[PDB]
Amino acid sequence: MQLNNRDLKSIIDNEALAYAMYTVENRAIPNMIDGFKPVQRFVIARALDLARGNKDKFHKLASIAGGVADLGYHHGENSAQDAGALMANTWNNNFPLLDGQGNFGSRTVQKAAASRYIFARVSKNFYNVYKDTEYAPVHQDKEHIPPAFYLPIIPTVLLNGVSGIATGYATYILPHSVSSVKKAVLQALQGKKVTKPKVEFPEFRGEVVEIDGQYEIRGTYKFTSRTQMHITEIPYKYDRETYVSKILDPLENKGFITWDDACGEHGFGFKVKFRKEYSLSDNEEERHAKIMKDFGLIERRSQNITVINEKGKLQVYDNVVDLIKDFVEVRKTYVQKRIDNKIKETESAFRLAFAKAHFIKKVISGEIVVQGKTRKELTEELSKIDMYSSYVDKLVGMNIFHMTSDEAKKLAEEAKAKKEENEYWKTTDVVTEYTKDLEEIK
Amino acid sequence: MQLNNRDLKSIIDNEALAYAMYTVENRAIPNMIDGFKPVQRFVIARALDLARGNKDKFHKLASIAGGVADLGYHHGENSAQDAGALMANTWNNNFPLLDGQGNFGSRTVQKAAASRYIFARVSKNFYNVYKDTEYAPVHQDKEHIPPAFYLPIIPTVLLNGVSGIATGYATYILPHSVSSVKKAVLQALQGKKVTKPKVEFPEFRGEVVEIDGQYEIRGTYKFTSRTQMHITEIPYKYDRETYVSKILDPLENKGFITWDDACGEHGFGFKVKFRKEYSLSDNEEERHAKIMKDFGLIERRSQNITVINEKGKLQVYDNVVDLIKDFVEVRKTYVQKRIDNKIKETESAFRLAFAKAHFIKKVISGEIVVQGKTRKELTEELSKIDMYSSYVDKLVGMNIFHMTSDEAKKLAEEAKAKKEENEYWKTTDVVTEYTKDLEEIK
Amino acid sequence: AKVHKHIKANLCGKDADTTLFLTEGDSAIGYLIDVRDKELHGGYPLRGKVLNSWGMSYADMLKNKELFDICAITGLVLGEKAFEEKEDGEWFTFELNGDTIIVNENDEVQINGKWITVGELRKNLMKFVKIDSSSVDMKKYKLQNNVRRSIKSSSMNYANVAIMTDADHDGLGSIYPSLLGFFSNWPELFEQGRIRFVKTPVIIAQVGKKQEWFYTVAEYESAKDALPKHSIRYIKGLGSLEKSEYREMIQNPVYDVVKLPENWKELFEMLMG
Amino acid sequence: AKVHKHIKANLCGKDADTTLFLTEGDSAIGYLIDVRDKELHGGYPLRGKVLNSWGMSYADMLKNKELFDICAITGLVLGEKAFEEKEDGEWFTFELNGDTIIVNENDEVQINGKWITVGELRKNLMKFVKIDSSSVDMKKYKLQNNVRRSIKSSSMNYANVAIMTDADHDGLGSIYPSLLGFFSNWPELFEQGRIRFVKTPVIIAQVGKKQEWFYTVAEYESAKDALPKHSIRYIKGLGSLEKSEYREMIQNPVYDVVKLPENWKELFEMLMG
Repeated sequence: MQLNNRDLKSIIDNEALAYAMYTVENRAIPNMIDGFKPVQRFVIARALDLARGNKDKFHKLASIAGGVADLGYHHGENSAQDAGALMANTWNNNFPLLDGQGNFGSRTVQKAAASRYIFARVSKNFYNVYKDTEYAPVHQDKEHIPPAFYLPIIPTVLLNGVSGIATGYATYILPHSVSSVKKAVLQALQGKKVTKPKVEFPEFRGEVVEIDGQYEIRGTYKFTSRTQMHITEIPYKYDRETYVSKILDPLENKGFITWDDACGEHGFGFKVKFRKEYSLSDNEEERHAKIMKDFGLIERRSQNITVINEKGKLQVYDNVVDLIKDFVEVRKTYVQKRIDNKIKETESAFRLAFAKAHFIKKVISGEIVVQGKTRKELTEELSKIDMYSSYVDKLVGMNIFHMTSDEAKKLAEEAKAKKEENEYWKTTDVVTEYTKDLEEIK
Repeated sequence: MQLNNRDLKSIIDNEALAYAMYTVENRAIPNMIDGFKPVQRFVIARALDLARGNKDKFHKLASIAGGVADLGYHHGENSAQDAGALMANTWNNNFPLLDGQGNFGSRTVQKAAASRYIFARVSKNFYNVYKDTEYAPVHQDKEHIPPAFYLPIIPTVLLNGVSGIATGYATYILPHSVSSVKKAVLQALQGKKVTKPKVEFPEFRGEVVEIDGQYEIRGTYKFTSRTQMHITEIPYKYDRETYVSKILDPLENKGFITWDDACGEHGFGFKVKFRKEYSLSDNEEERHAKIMKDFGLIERRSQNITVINEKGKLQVYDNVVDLIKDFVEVRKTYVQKRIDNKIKETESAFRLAFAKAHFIKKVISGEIVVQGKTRKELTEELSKIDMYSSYVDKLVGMNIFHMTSDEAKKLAEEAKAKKEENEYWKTTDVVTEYTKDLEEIK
Repeated sequence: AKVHKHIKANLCGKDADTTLFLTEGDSAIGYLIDVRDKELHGGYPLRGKVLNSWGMSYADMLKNKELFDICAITGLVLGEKAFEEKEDGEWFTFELNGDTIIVNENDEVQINGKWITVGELRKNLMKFVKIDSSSVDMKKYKLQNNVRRSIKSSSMNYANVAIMTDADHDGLGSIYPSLLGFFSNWPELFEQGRIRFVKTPVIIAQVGKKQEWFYTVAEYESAKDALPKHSIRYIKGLGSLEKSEYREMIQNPVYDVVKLPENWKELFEMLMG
Repeated sequence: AKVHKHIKANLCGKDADTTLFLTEGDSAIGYLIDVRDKELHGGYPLRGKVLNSWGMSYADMLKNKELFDICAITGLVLGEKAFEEKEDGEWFTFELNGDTIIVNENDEVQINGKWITVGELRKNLMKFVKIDSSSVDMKKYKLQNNVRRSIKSSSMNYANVAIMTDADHDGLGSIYPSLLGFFSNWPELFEQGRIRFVKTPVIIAQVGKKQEWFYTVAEYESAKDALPKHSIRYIKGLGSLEKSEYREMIQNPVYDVVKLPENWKELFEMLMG
């Protein structure tokens, strides 16, 4: 019967600071390295071990969302479903990390089908970029199976565009083209002046420009006749329902136009007819400004780059170039880690393969007689040799066909190739191997 | 385009036969062979799915109930959670097929804890009784990964006791003791006169007697003093809350006794104090009758044995002995399927092991020279022999330590052992192989 | 008034055929926008369960939002005949694809997916056999889906109504018969051939480059043997077809054109009534 | 009146100590009924979230069923003190387990879990050092859990209340602070060392035949290295302890005896206020 004296201050400080930890473990702010919000990371981890068996197999989004609770997610299966549906489509992502089959929405209608109908899988983009997943930091919480953050080759946070609302913080990052981000990272790796990556919204046929640090997303239109216009594109943030309801429906109610729908496979499209009550200026620039004002093809968006760095701490970046520089510096450490453990693995593989080659040679020529003996005696007589020290289990665990001349030569060549790989790994630095891996992304 | 003539009669016809098919997959009536309701079969299949790696590992009940939907269940995870909670505990089940850790309730309080706290696993009872699961009938619906029904050795529907209500059909079965059910099944196997199984409720210390075909469940009471009695047991369907609120509280408000709580780890128990208002006759039999009438220690339950046969057709039985006689007849066929497939497997394994052993006998002395050759040359050179040709791929892809003398004798003895197992399986029938497996249940 | 969720075909109410689709959910109609013919493929999404209209008073038929929106989009006034049949006193019979077809001089005959007037077909020099009105089989004539029954004038702006619903239990005990119960208020549509249903495939094969469609499991089991290296994708819902498959299903549709037998007074009470 | 879910101790209101438990969920009392002392281990299940009691009147306290049931079970009347202090004019000090203890002649001292009167202890021939009242450390005296502040008479039948809840988020943002706020209507209850909290271990080892209990994760990390072939079991809730573990946690418990400081009248505004 031990009695403590914890008083009320300690119990009120533990009743709080546990809600704070709970909200920290799932925050809308994206990580700086892999660009994943916690829910997206859990969905990715789920899709990955669901795709451990068959890589190309689609899985029902319900299974992907329901498996997250085992991994460590606490906010249920609705959030995982929504994150997966938003991550699997190509209309929202410049670099989709989940491949989709089913109705994942489009620019015109942004609602995906019910999660029990649509299927998702990890795309070739993830496996192309997200390398060294083994070397990702282990989470502090032993309950969380997924690592602290995955390790993309390029800063995926800059690719698909991430938005969120947090308690006291707000993030918003515009989508950058994969080519511009890759070029900028290649420049940062070599220490050059990094060119600011050009933003390129996915499946977007319009015009994008930068004004006084504010990004202006321009849509495109064309006049077919004096009183009829064909809208060919509109800014990213509109779908058909919201755009119609918030532009044309009140303007139809006013009586200025009589619009017609023409949106099809080629994204958006609207044929507009101008009434007599509406006034159009003869000057081209003034009329163009009036159209882009009333028809809402001008939108201005600003970047609030607040991301969690590799230390779990909030960091706000003024511009994406600093983000690229910091990410390159962090990923260089993990590339160096990969270099070190790869050196270790190829050294061990070389020693073991050399041992197999020597075993085969001695067996075939005249030296080792397995033709009548006891297994323990054979192990002790081939283990007293210094070379076959800690590989006796693998060395004696060879197969019958290895004794034949062809496989003997094959294993000798394999040992030589392992030596070559060991020398290459030993004689390379972070820059060369990061550059080599920064060449398969498309 | 093609235009059909489906009419409206077929519209309403297909509206039915699908809702009816929807209910058929969800009939509450337990299958005769395995005793599993449809929801219980999915929970058991999921628990077996989670238990391939570690058989003794305890998995969360929420995790168990969240995976049934992928297996084919359509009625959500709440039903699976409830079925697992009722399956894992021991107070409700004479022979519980799920081993549970946590709070799965007791006779006093029958409510289990939340499914996210309590863990569940398939108990050693399941593996001792539920055999030949790989041989179970594949479901007609290809979406149903769990089989049509499992294959328990003894009629678990009579082991645990089942109650259920369907659309126009009802089942109610009394939990019969494990040992009596095993004895009855063995008597059915040998074709002898089958005893009526003894009903023995789990965690019950009271009295059960069958009168006019109805089972009277009687509690046990001892008089501590003239006005004080110590009830030692109460009928099964009472738990402490409902028992008190339905018997003790109303009549306490009516003012004949002042009862007190005496429930302990030893099941139920209530010490009663009689007031002057309550009237006790001096006759022992009349006092006994009035006590077991007002205090409700007597209760009558009638069995309505409706079960689902191996043909999936709903059936009704007059008495349990007929159920056992049909169950043994159905199970004999599946034991025969096991017999035949075992003959085939044993024959193939004997031939493979004999060839593998003969490889050593040829290699060691002077016959087969693997010491220098081409792999395909060796395969062709040994495939000409009829006994070697059939299993050449496994025969050659075989480890090095196998040419040692000890492994030579080991392979020879293994081949002889497989031959003895083969002639044993060839010289056994359903009766012997079912009586032998009907000896591990405890 | 204007309806927000009214993806609308250009040839709506212009004396030309339309195929207004009533697709469940605003999600699965996302393909329709990119797959429409932009001339005759209107659509209207519906999420939820339409209230039973059988024995249901007309006062809150329009108070109910979805049902009133349907009469708004289709252009129908409840309690009034949707159509207006033109009188005639001549009948013909002819063979089409080996099947005898009974038609009227004022009827419309669909050939190769296009409706052609009987008067215009008679100028094509193909054989017509004239029979007496008393010799016309009314039951067969009313069961012909390639024949339209003497249309003079139509108050609707959409010619047809094609229902698009899920294949699993989310459609079985759902919108599928309730919508027919609502549409029964104008019995002329069903016997004219107007009300249809787009048969969603339930199982799809993936042999080679193209693909095979199995509308119910029986055909899949029967033709499984002739399928070289075939793959299964259980389409238990509309949001399980990719864009191309939905395009093929919309542009080359298969209709279960429902019709009212004389017992339709009864099956609407036996169920859902 | 009689409360249904009031598994009750035999010595309730008989001038003997009790340990009425307040456990979340009706399931967790399933263990208590089978593990009670049957003399002093009353219980009352409570499921849910007790409403914020710091913004509503005393009169409508009884309107809530659970709060009124707690009041009736424990016997306290809202607005009146739960005890009656007996006046004193003597003070003494002594050393217990290497710790200085300040006590009064009419107080109660607990030794090995049993409370003994100071008058009886003075007759046991153990060194008592008398000090003046002006020299008594009031804060240290009020922060002692082995001293009971001179109870004379009590209308309160269940001597102690042992709050017992879950450890996960259903225990953190949960009943525990709300029950504390309700009990805060009685300042004397806490300073008397009566309102308590049972500490359910978060991680339980499985070394050998016995087990090791870790009330914090940090303790588990610090003592992990000294753990031979230990198995880890996260107890994230009450309904995760087997019957034997509950029996040990009940009969040999560790109490988080909550004391209220002078700053309590602010922390209840900052949290749940």
